Amino acid sequence: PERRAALVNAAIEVLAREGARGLTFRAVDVEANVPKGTASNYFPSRDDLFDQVGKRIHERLNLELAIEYMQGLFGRITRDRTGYLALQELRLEAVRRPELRTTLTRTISENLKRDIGFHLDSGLPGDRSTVLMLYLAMNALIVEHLTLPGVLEGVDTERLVADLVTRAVATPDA
Amino acid sequence: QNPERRAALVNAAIEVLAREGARGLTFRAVDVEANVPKGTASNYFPSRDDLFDQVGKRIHERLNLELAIEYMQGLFGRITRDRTGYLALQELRLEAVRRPELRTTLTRTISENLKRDIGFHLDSGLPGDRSTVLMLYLAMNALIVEHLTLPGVLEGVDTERLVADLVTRAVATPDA
Repeated sequence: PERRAALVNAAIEVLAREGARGLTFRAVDVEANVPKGTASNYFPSRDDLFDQVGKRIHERLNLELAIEYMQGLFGRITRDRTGYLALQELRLEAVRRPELRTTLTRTISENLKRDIGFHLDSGLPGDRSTVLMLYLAMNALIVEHLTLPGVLEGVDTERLVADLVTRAVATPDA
Repeated sequence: QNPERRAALVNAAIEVLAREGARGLTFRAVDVEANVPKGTASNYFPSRDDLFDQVGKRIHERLNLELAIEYMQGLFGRITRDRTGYLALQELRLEAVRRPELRTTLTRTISENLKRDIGFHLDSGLPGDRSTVLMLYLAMNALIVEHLTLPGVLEGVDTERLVADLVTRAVATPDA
C-alpha cells in the first residue's frame, strides 16, 4: 500500500536518472528503500511497472495571481526536476508500449480537462485555447529548462511567463 | 564517399534513436540499421559520445498574419512525416542531461536556430516581439511532442483552430 508508493518513487528516480530502458526490476530494488528483491513481487511485469508510474506520475509533478502562480510553478521546477524528467522518459516509452500510452493518455487528458474546467469556472478571462496554449507553452518551457537550460539563458523567463498568460487569456477572432 | 556516406550513417542513427532510444544507440545497432551494415560506424565515429554530437549538430536539417497562421498549421502536418526526426530530437534532449558534450552541441544548434527565427520575425514586418516568437516556439514544440507521443490527449482538440488562436494571440503586444 505505502511500500508500493515507496517503490513507485524509486522507479521515478530510476527513470529520471537512467531512462526507460534503464528501468528494470534489478535497478528499482537497488534504488528502493527495500533493496532485497521486492520489486518483482509487487509488479507482475515490467510492463505493469511503467503503468503504475503512468497512473501515479502527476502526484509528483486576478490575472496578477494567475501570472504569479505560473511563475512560481516554473520555480518549483528545479525541485520537481525528477518528476518532470521521468514524465518525459514515460512519454517516449509510451510510443513503444501501448498499455502505458493508454494509461498516460487518460491521466494527462483528465488532468487537462480539470484545468480547463477550473479556468472556465474561475472567472478568469479566456477560453479553451487559453488553457491549451498555456498548458503547451508551460510544458515546453519546463522541458527546455530541464534539458537545455542554456537555450533560455538570455531569456527573461518571468516576463516571458507574464506575456504568455496575458496574451493567452485574450480572445480575438482568428 | 566521406561526408556523404557519413550523412547516411547519421540518418541510420536518427532512425535508431527514434525507434529504440538513447541507450539503444550503439555502433552495433547503427550498422544493422545502416546503408552499409558491415562495421562502418566505429570507423566514422571515434566514440559513442562523438556520434550523439554529430546528430546533435545535424538534427535540425531533418526536422500576412493569415500566412503565418497557415504556415504553422502546415508545419504541424509535416509532423507525422518527420515523426522520426522530432522523436530522435526528444531522445537527444533527454540524453543531453547525461552527456555535457551533447548538451553543449544541442544548446548551440537550438539557440542559433531560435535566434534566426526571432531575427526573421522582427525583419518580416509581422506584428509581435521576442515573446511572440518564444511563445510560438514553446507551444508548437509541445504540440508536436504531444501529438507524436500521446495523440489521444489532443483527440477532442481542434488543432487547426488552436494553432490559429495561438498565432493570433502571440503576435499581440499588450503590457503584462
